[PDB]
Amino acid sequence: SVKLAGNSSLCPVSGWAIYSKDNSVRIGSKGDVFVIREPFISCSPLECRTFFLTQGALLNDKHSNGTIKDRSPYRTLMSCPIGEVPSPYNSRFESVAWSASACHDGINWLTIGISGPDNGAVAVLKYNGIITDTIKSWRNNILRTQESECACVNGSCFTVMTDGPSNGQASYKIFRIEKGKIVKSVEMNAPNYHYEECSCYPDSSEITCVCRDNWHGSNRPWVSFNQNLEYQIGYICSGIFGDNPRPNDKTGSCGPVSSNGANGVKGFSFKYGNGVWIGRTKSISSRNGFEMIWDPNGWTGTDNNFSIKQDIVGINEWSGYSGSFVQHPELTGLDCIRPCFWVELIRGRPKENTIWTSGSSISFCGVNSDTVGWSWPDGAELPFTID
Amino acid sequence: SVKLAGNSSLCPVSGWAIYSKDNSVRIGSKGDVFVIREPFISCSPLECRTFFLTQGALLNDKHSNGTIKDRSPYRTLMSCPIGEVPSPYNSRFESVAWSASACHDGINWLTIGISGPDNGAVAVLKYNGIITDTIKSWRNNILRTQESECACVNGSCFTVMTDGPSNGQASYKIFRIEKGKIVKSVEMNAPNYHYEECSCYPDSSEITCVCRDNWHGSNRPWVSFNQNLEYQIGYICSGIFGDNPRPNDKTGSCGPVSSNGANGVKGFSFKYGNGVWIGRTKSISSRNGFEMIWDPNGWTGTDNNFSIKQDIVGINEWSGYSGSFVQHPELTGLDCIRPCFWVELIRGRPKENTIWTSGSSISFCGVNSDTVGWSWPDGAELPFTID
Amino acid sequence: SVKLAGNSSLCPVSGWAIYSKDNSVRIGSKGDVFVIREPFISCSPLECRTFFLTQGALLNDKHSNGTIKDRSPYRTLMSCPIGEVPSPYNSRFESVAWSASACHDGINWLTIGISGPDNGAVAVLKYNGIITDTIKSWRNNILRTQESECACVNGSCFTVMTDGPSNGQASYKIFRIEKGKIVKSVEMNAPNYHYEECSCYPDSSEITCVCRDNWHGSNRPWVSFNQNLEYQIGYICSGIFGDNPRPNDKTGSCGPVSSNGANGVKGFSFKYGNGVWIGRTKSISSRNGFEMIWDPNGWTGTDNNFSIKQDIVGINEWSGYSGSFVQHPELTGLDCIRPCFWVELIRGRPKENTIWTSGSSISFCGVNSDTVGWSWPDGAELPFTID
Amino acid sequence: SVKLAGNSSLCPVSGWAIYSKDNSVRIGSKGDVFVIREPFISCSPLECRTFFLTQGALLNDKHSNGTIKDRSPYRTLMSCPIGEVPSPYNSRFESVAWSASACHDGINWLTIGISGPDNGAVAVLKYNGIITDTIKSWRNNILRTQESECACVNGSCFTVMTDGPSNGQASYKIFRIEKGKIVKSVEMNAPNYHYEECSCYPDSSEITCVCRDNWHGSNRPWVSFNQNLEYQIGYICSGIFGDNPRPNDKTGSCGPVSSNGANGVKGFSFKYGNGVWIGRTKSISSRNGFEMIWDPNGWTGTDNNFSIKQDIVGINEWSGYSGSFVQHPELTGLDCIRPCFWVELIRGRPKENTIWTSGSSISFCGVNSDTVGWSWPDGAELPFTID
Ligand SMILES: *[C@@H]1O[C@H](CO)[C@@H](O[C@@H]2O[C@H](CO)[C@@H](O[C@@H]3O[C@H](CO)[C@@H](O)[C@H](O[C@H]4O[C@H](CO)[C@@H](O)[C@H](O)[C@@H]4O)[C@@H]3O)[C@H](O)[C@H]2NC(C)=O)[C@H](O)[C@H]1NC(C)=O
Ligand SMILES: *[C@@H]1O[C@H](CO)[C@@H](O[C@@H]2O[C@H](CO)[C@@H](O[C@@H]3O[C@H](CO)[C@@H](O)[C@H](O[C@H]4O[C@H](CO)[C@@H](O)[C@H](O)[C@@H]4O)[C@@H]3O)[C@H](O)[C@H]2NC(C)=O)[C@H](O)[C@H]1NC(C)=O
Ligand SMILES: *[C@@H]1O[C@H](CO)[C@@H](O[C@@H]2O[C@H](CO)[C@@H](O[C@@H]3O[C@H](CO)[C@@H](O)[C@H](O)[C@@H]3O)[C@H](O)[C@H]2NC(C)=O)[C@H](O)[C@H]1NC(C)=O
Ligand SMILES: *[C@@H]1O[C@H](CO)[C@@H](O[C@@H]2O[C@H](CO)[C@@H](O[C@@H]3O[C@H](CO)[C@@H](O)[C@H](O)[C@@H]3O)[C@H](O)[C@H]2NC(C)=O)[C@H](O)[C@H]1NC(C)=O
Ligand SMILES: *[C@@H]1O[C@H](CO)[C@@H](O[C@@H]2O[C@H](CO)[C@@H](O)[C@H](O)[C@H]2NC(C)=O)[C@H](O)[C@H]1NC(C)=O
Ligand SMILES: *[C@@H]1O[C@H](CO)[C@@H](O[C@@H]2O[C@H](CO)[C@@H](O)[C@H](O)[C@H]2NC(C)=O)[C@H](O)[C@H]1NC(C)=O
Ligand SMILES: *[C@@H]1O[C@H](CO)[C@@H](O[C@@H]2O[C@H](CO)[C@@H](O)[C@H](O)[C@H]2NC(C)=O)[C@H](O)[C@H]1NC(C)=O
Ligand SMILES: *[C@@H]1O[C@H](CO)[C@@H](O[C@@H]2O[C@H](CO)[C@@H](O)[C@H](O)[C@H]2NC(C)=O)[C@H](O)[C@H]1NC(C)=O
Ligand SMILES: CCC(CC)O[C@@H]1C=C(P(=O)(O)OC)C[C@H](N)[C@H]1NC(C)=O
Ligand SMILES: CCC(CC)O[C@@H]1C=C(P(=O)(O)OC)C[C@H](N)[C@H]1NC(C)=O
Ligand SMILES: CCC(CC)O[C@@H]1C=C(P(=O)(O)OC)C[C@H](N)[C@H]1NC(C)=O
Ligand SMILES: CCC(CC)O[C@@H]1C=C(P(=O)(O)OC)C[C@H](N)[C@H]1NC(C)=O
Ligand SMILES: *[C@@H]1O[C@H](CO)[C@@H](O)[C@H](O)[C@H]1NC(C)=O
Ligand SMILES: *[C@@H]1O[C@H](CO)[C@@H](O)[C@H](O)[C@H]1NC(C)=O
Ligand SMILES: *[C@@H]1O[C@H](CO)[C@@H](O)[C@H](O)[C@H]1NC(C)=O
Ligand SMILES: *[C@@H]1O[C@H](CO)[C@@H](O)[C@H](O)[C@H]1NC(C)=O
Ligand SMILES: [Ca+2]
Ligand SMILES: [Ca+2]
Ligand SMILES: [Ca+2]
Ligand SMILES: [Ca+2]
Ligand SMILES: [Ca+2]
Ligand SMILES: [Ca+2]
Ligand SMILES: [Ca+2]
Ligand SMILES: [Ca+2]
Repeated sequence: SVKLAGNSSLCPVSGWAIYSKDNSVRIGSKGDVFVIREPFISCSPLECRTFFLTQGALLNDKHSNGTIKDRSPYRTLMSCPIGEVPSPYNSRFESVAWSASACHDGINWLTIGISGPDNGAVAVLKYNGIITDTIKSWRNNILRTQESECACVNGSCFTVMTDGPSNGQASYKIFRIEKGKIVKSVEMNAPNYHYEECSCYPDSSEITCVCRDNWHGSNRPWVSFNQNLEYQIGYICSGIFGDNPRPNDKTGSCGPVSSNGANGVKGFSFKYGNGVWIGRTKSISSRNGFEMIWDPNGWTGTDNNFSIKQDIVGINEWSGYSGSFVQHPELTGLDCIRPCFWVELIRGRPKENTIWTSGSSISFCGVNSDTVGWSWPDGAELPFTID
Repeated sequence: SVKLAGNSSLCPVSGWAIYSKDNSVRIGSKGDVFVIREPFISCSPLECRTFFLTQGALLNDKHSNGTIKDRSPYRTLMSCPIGEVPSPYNSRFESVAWSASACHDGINWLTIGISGPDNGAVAVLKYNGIITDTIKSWRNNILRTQESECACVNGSCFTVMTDGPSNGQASYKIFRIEKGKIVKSVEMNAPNYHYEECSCYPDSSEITCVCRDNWHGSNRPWVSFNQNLEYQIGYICSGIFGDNPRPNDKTGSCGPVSSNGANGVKGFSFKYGNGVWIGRTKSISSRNGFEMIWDPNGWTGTDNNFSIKQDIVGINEWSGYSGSFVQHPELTGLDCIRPCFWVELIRGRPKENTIWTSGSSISFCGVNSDTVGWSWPDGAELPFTID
Repeated sequence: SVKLAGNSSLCPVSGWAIYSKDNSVRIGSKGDVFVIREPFISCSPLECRTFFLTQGALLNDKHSNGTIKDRSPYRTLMSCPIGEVPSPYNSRFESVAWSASACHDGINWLTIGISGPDNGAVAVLKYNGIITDTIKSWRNNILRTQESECACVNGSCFTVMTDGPSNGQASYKIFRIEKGKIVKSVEMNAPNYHYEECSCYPDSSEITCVCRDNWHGSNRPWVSFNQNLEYQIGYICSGIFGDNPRPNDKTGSCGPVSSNGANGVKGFSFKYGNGVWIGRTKSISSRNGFEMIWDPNGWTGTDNNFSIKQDIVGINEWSGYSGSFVQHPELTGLDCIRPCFWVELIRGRPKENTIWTSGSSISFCGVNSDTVGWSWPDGAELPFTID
Repeated sequence: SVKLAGNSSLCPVSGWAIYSKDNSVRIGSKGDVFVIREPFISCSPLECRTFFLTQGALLNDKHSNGTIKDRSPYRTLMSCPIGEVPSPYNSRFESVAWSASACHDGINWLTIGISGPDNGAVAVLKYNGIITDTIKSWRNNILRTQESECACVNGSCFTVMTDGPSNGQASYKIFRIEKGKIVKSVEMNAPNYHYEECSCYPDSSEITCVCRDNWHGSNRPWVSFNQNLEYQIGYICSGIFGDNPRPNDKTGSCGPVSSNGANGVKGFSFKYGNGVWIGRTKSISSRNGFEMIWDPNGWTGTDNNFSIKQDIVGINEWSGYSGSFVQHPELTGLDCIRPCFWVELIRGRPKENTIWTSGSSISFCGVNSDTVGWSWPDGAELPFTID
């Protein structure tokens, strides 16, 4: 058992090979599958797991009623092996949580689960399943975190939390954590920026996070930092806008793009020099479809030209959240940190006539060998018996 | 593999961070979840488990009928990982039992399961799943035990059993067990005291148990003892009365408080010098709500002043049994024994219009970092289909 | 990993402590539990398992129809941890079989599964899940075996198979097996004897089997032998008759007792010198109830006096097959081979108005500490929804 | 952990002993069992697993509708232990796939899963669950592979893929793979031959594959090759025609037998010098029955004489695909590579009046001890509730 180094660069990639699909909603029409949202993937040196926030209910049961609701005392962070359906019969219990993160440092799992009231929520940190720290709301307004993996470098792991308005200026903090204990934190000095639900990854010993501006940006904000929490901030400049909703692609901005900027969806992007791999919905206005775009000057350049598009989910199918996950050389035997991603395929409310809201998932890993675009949607037939 | 020392002191704590929630009843509306009551938590050096007394039936099935009944030949002691629902598909079989205790000495699990007739019940002791001892009823009147974890120090584990009336003077014995063999027992000389369902924990090489007086006390009795079974006895003095039912808080007594003293609920408290952390229901008359109170002179003082109250379950929600569990330094890496606790959330009979009685659980661990009060109730919608 | 020695004596025992109960039929009213019969228990140096013959169907499903039928191409030998319900989600696949045995030699599991047609059935032997040998029917008339554990001594394991009439003289062979290969066999020269479904155990390096005479005996036949297959044969002499059906107890015989001698039930007994522990039904005529009787001269003496009776299942409850299993000193750390037993609690046809037949189980281990009689019956409420 | 040698010869065998039966369809009438087709078996040095292509749905649920369809984005390659039903609660996720192969080199599992559109499908190769390579369609017409195990020799594993028409000349390639990376491939020069769904096994350091001609052959084509991919090609000469459909047995051909040659079923055969063990359906026109035939000159001789026939599934019962699998000396301790085989028992469409298509399985291993013919069919009663 050895700590992940995290000092190699992100592997450069030409396209995305399909890695998993769980078919959760299809299966849960009969089987005992949790109602879940906010799923994400994270890997140890030996395996990759799907983490998710349950609603303490199963699909096609009456207790799935009203699961559009985000925060309750019933929600729990749990995990299962990647590509398996999240069931009570195969899921590890992690934490009581309505917002979460998790990541493996090479030795043990760090889990962060936030529960409690909106006006004083508390993040519970566990290392190897034992409580190691807590941190309470500092603005008394829905303390919340990534909904995807934290990122680890040489025994220290890193995340971002937000507290404050989801429709205005809020407060954003970066944390360094070692063996589940917070050792350092800093508040980002980011007036006029908005950060939610960061997708953070390690690359050459430093952390890069691509987040969601829910206030006034249809491009994605980013924050990057070293192990000392010395940070930089910006927005992705590309006119290939990354949030949902958004406008049609046009000349972008290196600050927040106000057009269609309110509200958003969790997402991710991978930075390679001045270029970027952008994952986004296909629809500008709704959580439909998914695609990967390689824009070789899109981190810093404002044009709407790009070089590669790969289809992931068709424009007439439901998509949802997405996030980064990485596979370190300790797991793969490669000489670089492999980028992967997942997509949550959200079914039910508000778009469909059900009593419930739940998701399934798909995931892909970056390669330099041949790939293909297609559509790998959820596939369940709604409504269900319970509806 | 090394025996737990049990020689450090209980960690002082300022509040309780949420540790687990299983949502058993909500899930069992559809999933295959045991009807259970008398759950408890206990940990090895490697993991924490939920133990429970099944009724040999599943939720929402006809065999759940009449499960208000306490003792039958179908009841079994089983266990699963903490925070997972108790199912036939994830639960380990421990013993045939309608009353139980269990605890890990650092090397193997000790389980104690009592079955047989009311007039001659027998406790079957297992160490690593192999029968190692038995002990038969000595008063021929429902031999019974903790319904929570036993306590271990340097290779010896300790428990309390009762035999006799539940509504008058009974007989109470303390046992020392090594590798699942009873090596010593003493009968407590406690005229006018009543002991049921003890919550026992180790602290500085000695055992403290806080129990239920079902005869004539609305405060909780205690017994504490060393490894040689040299004991002391008393009642918690605080006017913050700990049992349910009880009177409104007023001046307490260091002997049994007769007002509303008959009947009771299993509970716990943690002694720190002259102070006590009291877990109790919020209602004085019914098993509703739950709260933690820090009363810095409440072990020996009779006033009803306290310093800290932390809400756990709201006053309008069902609660039930509660108990201590500990995490030893061998599990945590700390230099003290960490106090935790669980609460059983009882659903169904007698208070609700069902054919069945079952519970879910929540648990918390003591910390000195920030925490918050809230309500984490059961959340199932009764009655069920079967009712 | 070391071979079981099997050279110590059977531990002497004063009574029987309850060890497991699975509640299979009760649970299977809702859960996904196999229709099974012919269950048995067997242990390795690390764990004990329940083996059983499925009918390739679940309880409360239409495919449970007609499971009174003994032999089909759907029946499989499977196993699960002792006291858990036999489900597709927790059961290991062992062999395709409508008659079986299994036992652990200290290194790996031997399983013997007989399938094929009545006129040419083939026993498939597996060691560690790999086919190691076969043996085909030699009388072309339902080759069949123990339905309980084989017995192992110093790397060799032993069983008995029968081929021929179940209502007349048949042929009975003893086998020595090493690493799943038959190394020696002998045909028992037993004119006028009938052997079915032997319960065999090791004791002081030699094997003792107590079996079922289905032709003309209401006492039980026995065969004993050393590792070279040098055997002796007899019947239990006690007037405490061991088979079901049987007459009322009276003066017995050291040969087959013809009164009520046709038909029978699988059972067991443990020999201690001239004495015997007899497990039997409570009813003389039907598979109802169960009890343990210690008769200190019953192996060789024909009187109907006995010293100890312990109740196991009440006379108004359904019982069924029973069998021996042992726990070797390699598992327990004792200096003797511990006797245990199981009882199959058969529900459904022919006695009850269902489409199906299935069982649950209970088990006990012998001790010298205090025990108690009670009734631990199946407890399911028949008929079921499917009926 | 050591690479399989693969250098011993195939064990000569006189008959087939039954190894497994899962009863998947019978069980899935109630239990949570995947709709599957294209199952196969493959073994490591420690265990044997059943691999299968799920339809992302469970039996007796509405999402099983339309599962006659071969390729969709919901199909996944998963695996479970041999003889267990494929459930979400016991199955390991392997790959997103509508055509597959897998095999263990002695160190880790290689899985090959093909997904994407018909005009540009991509095979994703994983080694120990990590993507290690991809290969894209080279004829843009349903890139596809074995549906049974690949074959490994001294750290290299070997498979065959096809791209092009299923009813005319297509393109066939052989691949050598090391640690999940393609290191060599060659296109077979096989004008007028047709290769689909190869069953490939190792024998004396070389690979023999027996496949399906779906274009114009009712005998089976074969390809054999060394580690350098130097190959030979032919058709099985025996007048005991191996495909389904086929004509009645008559004089065969060493090239494709045109009579009833169009269409086909996946199958296998084992070469021993000039002789062959042929597994085939009993019906010439439909997927019914199964039998093993030993034809001692059938690899190169055109007569329809044979020496041994062993029944496996009766002529009036449904069969389906079949394939080889092997057990290497590293698993068995033998001095030769043991041949086994599986049979898929297909239920539902097109032959039966259901909304769905799924299968169960049986498997057998070759021995030289006594065996017997019988019928071990699927046994489910169709239609189901959902139909
Ligand atoms: C859970 O357990 C409860 C309690 O047993 C059970 O409710 C009971 O159901 C039974 C059957 O419906 C009821 O018993 C009947 O009561 C009526 C009077 O209300 C009697 O007339 C009936 O007797 C007649 O019918 C019998 C059968 O034909 C004859 O044997 C008899 O001589 C009479 O002709 C019968 O006793 C009982 O009233 C209820 N009790 C309640 C609701 O309190 C409940 O159904 C169980 N639920 C499940 C899911 O298992
Ligand atoms: C499995 O899949 C099959 C195939 O889809 C499915 O069977 C089909 O069910 C549908 C719904 O019952 C049927 O479609 C209907 O067909 C009738 C004629 O027979 C039409 O009149 C119907 O159209 C009217 O109703 C619609 C809804 O109100 C309107 O949109 C429409 O304009 C019309 O007013 C409708 O098309 C179809 O006939 C069957 N096909 C069969 C049986 O072959 C089956 O139910 C599925 N089963 C499960 C369990 O999923
Ligand atoms: C990865 O993290 C490890 C921590 O496990 C880093 O190693 C540590 O580096 C620090 C800073 O130089 C060392 O601190 C030193 O402490 C000693 C006394 O204990 C003092 O004499 C020195 O002046 C200094 O302050 C620490 O010893 C060292 N520990 C170990 C176990 O190596 C490591 O440098 C990090 N690697 C990278 C590439 O960032
Ligand atoms: C338990 O079984 C073991 C087998 O693993 C027994 O040990 C074996 O005993 C036999 C018989 O005496 C020995 O056979 C000898 O073979 C050698 C040549 O290999 C020959 O020179 C001798 O004349 C004799 O025939 C065998 O060596 C021996 N093997 C081992 C590994 O010990 C053991 O005796 C059994 N124990 C009991 C208590 O029954
Ligand atoms: C990335 O981190 C690794 C692991 O610490 C570094 O490799 C070690 O470097 C030191 C000093 O050169 C050696 O003593 C160790 O033996 C190396 N370990 C291994 C496993 O190779 C490596 O230098 C770093 N890579 C960079 C900066 O590119
Ligand atoms: C608690 O028990 C521990 C463990 O036995 C004691 O530590 C051991 O005691 C002596 C030192 O006094 C040494 O021989 C051992 O090496 C110690 N073991 C370890 C693991 O440190 C310890 O002294 C006791 N604690 C207190 C507070 O008295
Ligand atoms: C039962 O078998 C055991 C295990 O083989 C015997 O114990 C061994 O005996 C030999 C010869 O005396 C010693 O060399 C070994 O060291 C012993 N092993 C152990 C683990 O003690 C034992 O003698 C036999 N018991 C009898 C006959 O009562
Ligand atoms: C099959 O391969 C095995 C394993 O590599 C060969 O055995 C090895 O080869 C030589 C002996 O000729 C030794 O260097 C190794 O120690 C052998 N290993 C083992 C485990 O025995 C073997 O020669 C080959 N078999 C045949 C039939 O050619
Ligand atoms: C803007 C980010 C936060 C602010 C509280 O809100 C999130 C949005 C979503 P969304 O998918 O956009 O809602 C439809 C669902 C998430 N659980 C919710 N986070 C929590 C903690 O409530
Ligand atoms: C007072 C202590 C004992 C005396 C026998 O009784 C207990 C009380 C309850 P309670 O939750 O208070 O009942 C509603 C449930 C328990 N299983 C029951 N223990 C057994 C062994 O029967
Ligand atoms: C006499 C022993 C044999 C002769 C074939 O028969 C057994 C009897 C019973 P029983 O419980 O008595 O039937 C109600 C069920 C068993 N499976 C059956 N063994 C097989 C292989 O068929
Ligand atoms: C001829 C070989 C291929 C050509 C595409 O077709 C296969 C045939 C069948 P079959 O069982 O014969 O259909 C009833 C089921 C298979 N999944 C299907 N392979 C895929 C990849 O589609
Ligand atoms: C869903 O919840 C609402 C609010 O409690 C309730 O009134 C309604 O009946 C529920 N609907 C279903 C279908 O369960
Ligand atoms: C702990 O137990 C051992 C017996 O194994 C004994 O020797 C030792 O003195 C005990 N230690 C303490 C601190 O009581
Ligand atoms: C049971 O099986 C018989 C014989 O096939 C059949 O005719 C009958 O309808 C079945 N009954 C039920 C309740 O499934
Ligand atoms: C097996 O592979 C190794 C490469 O690791 C090679 O050195 C060796 O010569 C090969 N052995 C045979 C028998 O082909
Ligand atoms: Ca936005
Ligand atoms: Ca650009
Ligand atoms: Ca009281
Ligand atoms: Ca006070
Ligand atoms: Ca008889
Ligand atoms: Ca006698
Ligand atoms: Ca053909
Ligand atoms: Ca021939």
